[PDB]
Amino acid sequence: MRECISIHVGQAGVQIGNACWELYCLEHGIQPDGQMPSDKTIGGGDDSFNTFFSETGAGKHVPRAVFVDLEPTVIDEVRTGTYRQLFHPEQLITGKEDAANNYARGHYTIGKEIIDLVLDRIRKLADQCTGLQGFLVFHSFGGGTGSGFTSLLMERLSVDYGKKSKLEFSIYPAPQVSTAVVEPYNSILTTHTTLEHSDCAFMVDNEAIYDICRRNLDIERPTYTNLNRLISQIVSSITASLRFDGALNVDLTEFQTNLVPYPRIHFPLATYAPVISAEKAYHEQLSVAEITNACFEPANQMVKCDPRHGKYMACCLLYRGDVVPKDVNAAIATIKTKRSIQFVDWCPTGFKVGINYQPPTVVPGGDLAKVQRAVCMLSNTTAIAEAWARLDHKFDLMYAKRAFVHWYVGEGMEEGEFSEAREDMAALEKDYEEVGVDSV
Amino acid sequence: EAAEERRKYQEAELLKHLAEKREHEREVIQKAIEENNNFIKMAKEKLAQKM
Amino acid sequence: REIVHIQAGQCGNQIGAKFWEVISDEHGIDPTGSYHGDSDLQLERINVYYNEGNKYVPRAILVDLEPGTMDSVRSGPFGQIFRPDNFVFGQSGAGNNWAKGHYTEGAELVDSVLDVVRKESESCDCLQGFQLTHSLGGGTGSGMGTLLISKIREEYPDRIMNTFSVMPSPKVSDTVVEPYNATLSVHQLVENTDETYCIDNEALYDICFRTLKLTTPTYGDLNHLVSATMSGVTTCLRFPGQLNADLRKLAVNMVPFPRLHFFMPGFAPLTSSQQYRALTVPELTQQMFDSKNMMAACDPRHGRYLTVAAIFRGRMSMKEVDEQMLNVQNKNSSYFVEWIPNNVKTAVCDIPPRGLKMSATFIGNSTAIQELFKRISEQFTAMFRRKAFLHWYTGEGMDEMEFTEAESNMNDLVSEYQQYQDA
Ligand SMILES: COc1cc([C@@H]2c3cc4c(cc3[C@H](Sc3nnc[nH]3)[C@@H]3COC(=O)[C@H]23)OCO4)cc(OC)c1OC
Ligand SMILES: COc1cc([C@@H]2c3cc4c(cc3[C@H](Sc3nnc[nH]3)[C@@H]3COC(=O)[C@H]23)OCO4)cc(OC)c1OC
Ligand SMILES: Nc1nc2c(ncn2[C@@H]2O[C@H](COP(=O)(O)OP(=O)(O)OP(=O)(O)O)[C@@H](O)[C@H]2O)c(=O)[nH]1
Ligand SMILES: Nc1nc2c(ncn2[C@@H]2O[C@H](COP(=O)(O)OP(=O)(O)O)[C@@H](O)[C@H]2O)c(=O)[nH]1
Ligand SMILES: [Ca+2]
Ligand SMILES: [Mg+2]
Ligand SMILES: [Mg+2]
Ligand code: NA
Ligand code: NA
Repeated sequence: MRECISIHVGQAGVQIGNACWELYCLEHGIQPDGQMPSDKTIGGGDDSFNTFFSETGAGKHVPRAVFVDLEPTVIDEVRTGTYRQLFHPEQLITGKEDAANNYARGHYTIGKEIIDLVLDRIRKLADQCTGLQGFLVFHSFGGGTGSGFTSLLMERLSVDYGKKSKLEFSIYPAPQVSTAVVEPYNSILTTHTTLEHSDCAFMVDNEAIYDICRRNLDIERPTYTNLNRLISQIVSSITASLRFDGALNVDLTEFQTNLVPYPRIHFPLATYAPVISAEKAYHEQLSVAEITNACFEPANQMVKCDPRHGKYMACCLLYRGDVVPKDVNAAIATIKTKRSIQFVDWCPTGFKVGINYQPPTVVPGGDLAKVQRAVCMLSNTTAIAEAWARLDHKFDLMYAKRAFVHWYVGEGMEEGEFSEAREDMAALEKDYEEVGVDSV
Repeated sequence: EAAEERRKYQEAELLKHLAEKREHEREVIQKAIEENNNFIKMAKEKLAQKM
Repeated sequence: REIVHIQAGQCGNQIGAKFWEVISDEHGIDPTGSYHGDSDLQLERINVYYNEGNKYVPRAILVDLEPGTMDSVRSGPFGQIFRPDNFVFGQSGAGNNWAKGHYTEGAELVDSVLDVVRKESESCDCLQGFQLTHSLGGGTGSGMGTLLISKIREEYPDRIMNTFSVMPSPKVSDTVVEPYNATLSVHQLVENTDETYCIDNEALYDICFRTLKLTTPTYGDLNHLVSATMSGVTTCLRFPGQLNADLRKLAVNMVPFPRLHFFMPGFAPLTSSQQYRALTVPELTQQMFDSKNMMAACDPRHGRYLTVAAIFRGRMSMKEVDEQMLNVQNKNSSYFVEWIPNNVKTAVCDIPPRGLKMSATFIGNSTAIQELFKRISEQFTAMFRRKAFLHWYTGEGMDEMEFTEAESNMNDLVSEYQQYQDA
C-alpha cells in the first residue's frame, strides 16, 4: 500500500538512480544481494520501506524501479556493478543507439522503438502494487534521452495511469559539468511537453551542486560521483517520509498540498544542510539552529536564484535525525527575525515541519561526513523563474539564428514546435510574475 | 391531524432537499470522471497526431 | 435513550478514543469491557453510551479513509473494547481535501458506515440520536463526516445530530487548505446539526501555552483539554440525578433560532495534573467563566450569552454553587440577553472526573462565536480571491460556485449572530 515506482531515464537519471538506491539500501540495512536481516516478514509486508522495495519469497528486497536508456553502456555498469543482484534483468532496459543529444531522436526517431517495451515493464511493476501512489521520474533536461524520451514517457504515463501522481527530479544544465550546445533547446522542449503531465518537479542545477561540492567538501573538480552522492542525499531527504514512519513524520503528499498553489506553479526550490567534510565534522556538532539557518543561505540551494528578490508561497522543512520540535520552533523564531522571508499576500506564512527520526547515512569511503541531523527545505518561491529566464535567454540567442535547428527538423520536427514551446515558457515566466503581485 | 399533516409536509420538504443534495453529489463525481477521461483522451489524441 | 457515537478521520478518532478512555474510567469499565467499579450511579445510565457475559461495549463507530490512525486506536490502551465490526475504513485517504472526503473517496465508503450505523440503531430501545467527533480542517472528518451527517439525517430525520467539531487555526495547522475545508464544513453543520460544540484549536493552543505553560504543545496536550471538556459536557447525559438531560432537551433549551446552534464550552480547573489543592467553589466559577478557560478563541465580553448550562462535579456546597452562579449573572448582567429570562441553568453531579476532587464545565450559546467564523472567513477569503490551491478541489469535480455559496452562507451566519448581539 502506497507504493512508489521510480523511473530513471538516460545517463543522468540512471547514474543518480545508482546513487539513490545504494543510499536507500544503506539506510534500510539492505545488503547488495537484497537480503535485509532485520526484516522478519519473508516475501512480503506493509512496512514503510515496502513503498520502495518489493520482496521475493527468497528474502530479496527489490527496488520498485525501472532503468531506461537508449544506449547500453551506462546501464551495463549497473548490470555488472556492485548492486547487480538487486535488480531483475527485466528492470534494466537499453536500446542500441542513443538520441545523440537531440530531443527529436529521444521523443520520436529512437524513443518510439522502445516506449512500448518500457511501458510494459512499468505495468509489470504496477501490477505488483496493492495501492500504487505514483511515479518518481529522474532525468536530465539536456540529454536527448533525458529530455525527449522522458517527455514521451510522461505523455504515455498520463494516458495509461490517468492523473496518478508523477513527480520529477530534473537535472538542470550547467556549463561546468559537461553539456551539449543544444541543451537549452532540449530543456525548453521537454519542459513545455511535460508541464501538463507532471504534478511536482524538483529541479537540480548542476552548477549549484558543483559549487556546493567545491566550496563545502573542498573538492577541486567534482565528478559525477561527487555530484550524485550529494543529489542522492537530497532525494533521500525528500522521500524519507515515504520510506520511514514515526510520530513526527509528515508525508510528502501533505507538503505537496502546500507546495502547489496552481497546477503550473509546481517547481519547489530545495535547499539542504549540512554538507561538510569528515575533517570539519570531527569535533563539530551542528545544531538544529545551525542547520536550519543554513537552509536560508543561498549558497545551499539546489537551484541558483535569489529568493530575497521573489516572494514565498510556501516553506517546508524536512528534518531527519536527532531533532525535536522545541528546537525547531526556536530556530524558526530566530530565522524569522533575521531573514528576508516575504510571502505573497494570499498565502499563510507558517512553516510546515516534518521530522523523520532515522538519522542520515553516507556511502562509506565517500566525501560527505556522517552527521546526526540534517534538513531539506522545500519552498515555493517566485524566484525560481530566474532559472527559466536564464534558459530561455540561451534558447533565444540560438533560435533567432535557427542554429542547430536543422538537426531537429531533419528528425521530423517543425519550427512550430520550437515557438510553441518557447511561448509556453514565456507564459510560465509571466505566471510567476502574476502570482507574486499583491492582491487588489 | 392538521398538525400531523404539517409535520408531514415539513419532513417531505426535507427529504426533497436531501434528494437534491444526492443528485448534486452524483453530478460532482461524474464530472470528475468525465474530466479525467477527457484528459486521457486528449493526451492520447495529441500524441497520436504528433507521432 | 441510546446515543450512537461516530468518530471520523484522524482528529475525530484521536479525540474520540480519548473520550472513551475517560468516560469508561468514570463508569468503572476496564479496557477489557468488564465493570469493576465501586458505585451504582456508574451503571444507572451506562446504556446511554454502552451496549451490554456482562461486558459493556461502546456504541461507537470508527471511520477513516486510511487505516493508520485506527490501527493506533486498536493498539491503544482501550483498543480491545470497541466492537471489531464497528471499525470501518478505506485505504486511499482523503489528502486533507474536503472534496475527496465528501464527493469521491468518501462517497465510496459511506454506505458501509451506514450499515454499521443501522445495525447499532436497530439494537436501540429508543434512539436519542448521534454524536460525531471530527475536525473541520482535514478531508475525512470534514468532508466525509458532513456527508455522513447528511446521509444520517435523511435516514433518521427525527433524531438529534450532535457534533464535537475541531476548528482549525494557523497556530496548529497541517495544511494551508484548512480554511477551505472548514468553510465548506460549517455550511454543512449550519443545516444538518442540532448542536455543535466548537472546539477551537487556537483556543486550545493558547491555553496550553499561556495557562498550562507548556511551551511546545502537542496534539496530546490539546486532546487532554478536549477530553476533559467532552466528559464534563456529557455528564448530565450519562449520570442520574436531579436533572437527567438528553440531546433533544439540550437543543430545545439552548437553541433559540435553528441556525445558532454552535456552542462554546468552558472548563475548570484547566490542567496539563500535578496539583492537589482543590479549588473553592468561588474559584471554579471564576475560572470557568474566564476567557482564558474557554475552548473557543472568542471573547465573551465582545458578545452576549443567549443560553448557558453549567455542571459542577464532585462534593461541594450546592448552596455555594447557586450563590456563585447567581453572583456571576448579577455582576455582569450586561453579557446576558434580556429577552431570554433565566437563561443560565446549573446542575451538580457528585461523581468528579479523574484526578480532580471537583470540577466545573460550562456550555454556552454566545454571540461571540461569530469571531471564530469571521477568522475562518478571512483566511478563506485571502486565498479564494486569488483562487489559490483551488485545483485540488476542481480536480475532484467541484466548481468555484460551491465555494462562493459556502463563503456567502458563513458570512450570513456571522451576520445573524451579530443581529442578536444588538437586539
Ligand atoms: C569525437 O570528438 C569530440 C566531439 C565532441 C562533441 C562536441 C563538440 C562541441 C560541443 C559539444 C560537444 C558535445 S559535449 C556534451 N557533453 N555532454 C553532452 N554533450 C558532444 C559530446 O560528445 C561528442 O562527441 C560531442 O560544443 C562545441 O563543440 C567533443 C569533444 O571534446 C570536447 C571531442 O573532441 C575530440
Ligand atoms: C447536556 O447537559 C445539560 C443539558 C441541560 C439542558 C438545558 C440547557 C439550558 C437551559 C435549560 C436546560 C434544561 S434544564 C431543566 N430542568 N427542568 C426542566 N428543564 C434541560 C434539562 O435537560 C437538558 O438536557 C436541558 O437553559 C439554558 O441552557 C442542562 C444542563 O445543566 C443545567 C446539562 O449540563 C450542563
Ligand atoms: N548531476 C548529474 N548530471 C549528469 C550526469 N550525467 C549526465 N549529466 C548531465 O545531463 C546532461 C546530458 O544528458 P545525459 O543524461 O547525459 O544524456 P542522455 O539522457 O543519456 O541523452 P543522450 O545521450 O543524448 O541519448 C548534461 O547536463 C550533463 O551534465 C550525472 O551523472 N549527474
Ligand atoms: N485538537 C486536535 N486537532 C487535530 C488532531 N489531529 C488533527 N487535528 C487538526 O485537524 C485538522 C486536520 O484534520 P485531520 O483530522 O488530521 O484530517 P482527516 O483525517 O482527513 O479528517 C487540522 O486542523 C489539525 O490541526 C488532534 O488529535 N487533536
Ligand atoms: Ca575540526
Ligand atoms: Mg546518453
Ligand atoms: Mg492529519
Ligand atoms: Na517483509
Ligand atoms: Na477509489
